[PDB]
Amino acid sequence: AHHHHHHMCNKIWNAANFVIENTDGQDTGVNGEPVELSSVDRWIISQLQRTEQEVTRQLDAFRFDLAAQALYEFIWDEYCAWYLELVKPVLWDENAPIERQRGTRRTLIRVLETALRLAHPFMPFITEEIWQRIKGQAGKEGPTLMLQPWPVADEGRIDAAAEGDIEWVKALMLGVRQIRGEMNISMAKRIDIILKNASPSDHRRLADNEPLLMKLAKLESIRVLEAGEEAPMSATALVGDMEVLVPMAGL
Repeated sequence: AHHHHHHMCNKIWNAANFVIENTDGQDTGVNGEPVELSSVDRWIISQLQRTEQEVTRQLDAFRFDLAAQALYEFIWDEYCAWYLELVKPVLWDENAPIERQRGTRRTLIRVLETALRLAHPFMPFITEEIWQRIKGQAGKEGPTLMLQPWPVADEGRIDAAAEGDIEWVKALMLGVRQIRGEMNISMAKRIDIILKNASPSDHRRLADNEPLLMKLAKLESIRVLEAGEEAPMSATALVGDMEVLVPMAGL
């Protein structure tokens, strides 16, 4: 979607408030020591690199319009729409391992800091405002955002495997949402899922992301169909060639 500058003010302010509320008084890994990143963290970091490249390419071609829209698609459509939801199973679980907490919070704050730096040429005052409040926790120093270094993409942090995993998680989550809307099921009700025609990558992606899926898609259970199992009558969606079944039995 095209994103207006003024709408992005609101989006950035609210994102920053969420990040601050979820990092104040907590360890953001500002010490520079090891954290534990999941493929969700690696995905958003990889997307950030690609965005740095495209914004810079467009600025180099004097296309402020295209540079802003590439940035805004990252901030609005990836970071806000998805990453800020996908971190919730860690941020809101008191028993999340401390290294995962550190990795999640570091990632949240470093990506925000970089997004602010990239947006400064378009929206200097709001970005400066927020930056001054988060720079300490992001591990950045300097008096003003305008004279900070321009970000340079690190090809070593591009991670196509993580990206493919999170695109699968998105498609599964959207497929379940779409079934809820169609069957007028509350977004709150826990439901059972069956997966039909699941490849080995599907299985690996499920094993890796099961706890997140259960929490965020509000699932009672999720399992692959047993070899030679008949599948009960259900609403369906597709994630590639895999089909996602919600048995009607329940609702």
